[PDB]
Amino acid sequence: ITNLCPFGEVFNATRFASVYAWNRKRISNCVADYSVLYNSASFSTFKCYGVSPTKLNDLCFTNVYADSFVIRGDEVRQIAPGQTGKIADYNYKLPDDFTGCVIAWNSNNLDSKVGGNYNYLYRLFRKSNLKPFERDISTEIYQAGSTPCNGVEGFNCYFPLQSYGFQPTNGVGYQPYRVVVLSFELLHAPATVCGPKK
Amino acid sequence: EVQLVQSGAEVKKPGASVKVSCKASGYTFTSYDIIWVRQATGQGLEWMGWMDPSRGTTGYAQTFQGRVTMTRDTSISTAYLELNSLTSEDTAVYYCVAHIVVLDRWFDPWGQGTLVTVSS
Amino acid sequence: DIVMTQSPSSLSASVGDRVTITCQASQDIGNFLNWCQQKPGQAPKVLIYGASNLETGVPSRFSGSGSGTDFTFTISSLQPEDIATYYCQHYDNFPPRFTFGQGTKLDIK
Ligand SMILES: *[C@@H]1O[C@H](CO[C@@H]2O[C@@H](C)[C@@H](O)[C@@H](O)[C@@H]2O)[C@@H](O[C@@H]2O[C@H](CO)[C@@H](O[C@@H]3O[C@H](CO[C@H]4O[C@H](CO)[C@@H](O)[C@H](O)[C@@H]4O)[C@@H](O)[C@H](O[C@H]4O[C@H](CO)[C@@H](O)[C@H](O)[C@@H]4O)[C@@H]3O)[C@H](O)[C@H]2NC(C)=O)[C@H](O)[C@H]1NC(C)=O
Repeated sequence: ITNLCPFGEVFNATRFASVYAWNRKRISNCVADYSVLYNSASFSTFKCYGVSPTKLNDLCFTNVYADSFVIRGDEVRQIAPGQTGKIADYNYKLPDDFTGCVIAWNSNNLDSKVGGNYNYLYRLFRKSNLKPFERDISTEIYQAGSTPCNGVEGFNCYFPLQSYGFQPTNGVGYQPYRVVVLSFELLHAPATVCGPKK
Repeated sequence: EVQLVQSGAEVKKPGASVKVSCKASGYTFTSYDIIWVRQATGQGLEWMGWMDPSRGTTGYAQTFQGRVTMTRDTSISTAYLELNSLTSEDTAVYYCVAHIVVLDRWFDPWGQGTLVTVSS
Repeated sequence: DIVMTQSPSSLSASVGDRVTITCQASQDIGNFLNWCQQKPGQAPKVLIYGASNLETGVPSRFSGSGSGTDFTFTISSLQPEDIATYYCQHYDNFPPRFTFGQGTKLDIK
């Protein structure tokens, strides 16, 4: 087997999905090369879990998954096992015993708009918490107690999705970031992805 | 490595329609946006529009909205720009240019252009 | 509507001298600016991206500075191949809107 995996496709994609609609891709049956990813200095964050970043090329993976989306800069560390918060509880949660790597690089030149982005959405005021690795795209009006609503907005009846205000002049804290957190099965099944070797 | 080979110069009568091609190679054609910019003789660059090669969604400047249609052909990996109702002031060099996304960076390989002459 | 103003319109300088071109933004655009060059006949070639970083393969002579509203494009030492027009280029992301300045030509005395 010898192929070049589409890490370029996921990393060099023009448009990433919103956090609430975090895009997921499945990669298998390929020879990956994490050395290029690891050695690049562009990445602001490269924290890994369960697998040291150095020896990725020495592991054979059953099947790999790539989850890509955007985040409002400063709270990038919020995406991690155990760590709690708004988006982690409502949008994207990782399992406590998660195995994989988390990537993040400033993408102000790729996401922010001069007037205002107003095109990346994150959910607020979800009824209950969010289990690890589960999508949530429902756009039903949230009733904050009291009388219920029927397709109406008003007091205690806020919309569930809120848009970001990414702009070039926002400060590193409020600048867009792109996270392409990966996930390795390590199921000990017939390997499909493995690093370069003879 | 990236090449934006483009069609040669063309001459058309006023009011006709011109279909300018743009050949791209060395990268995934149906993955990155493509835009067009015309430079008129004695004037600065002016941006034409944008066309996603995958979805087919398009967008144009309001100054000439409705006078153009940029199609595509993913099989041969060539972009097309159709300009109808040509006029004398439309004589300009058109530069098809891809909008490549290097990691947190925009890389812009331009084509050699195409000089279109509107006259009788 | 974002409107850029590149000055001076034209200038001349002997080879090896330091040349500076200013480019003022009507509205704040952070650092969404690039500097492009146009040799006679050839297609535009982006020289500086991000208003600070030099495009891969370009000689180190060129440099870019400034931010917010005003930007500066500087050639440390002029050379014969530098004869060309130079354009500002502001870009927006989702609608890939490009806006260019009036340009400026370099002519060695
Ligand atoms: C996102 O895209 C980045 C840009 O890639 C270009 O654009 C895309 C659309 C494609 O068309 C692609 O083909 C283009 O190259 C991409 O960054 C690129 O990554 C590749 C590797 O995946 C780099 O190639 C390697 O370069 C190093 C060093 O290159 C230096 O010299 C060149 C000379 O032109 C300069 O241009 C560079 O800036 C560097 O200064 C080489 O040492 C290396 O050789 C080894 O690999 C080859 C096979 O590729 C073997 O045959 C050799 O024997 C060696 O083992 C490669 O040639 C490329 O330089 C790099 N471009 C830039 C501008 O950084 C990025 O990787 C993509 N995203 C992800 C997540 O990868």
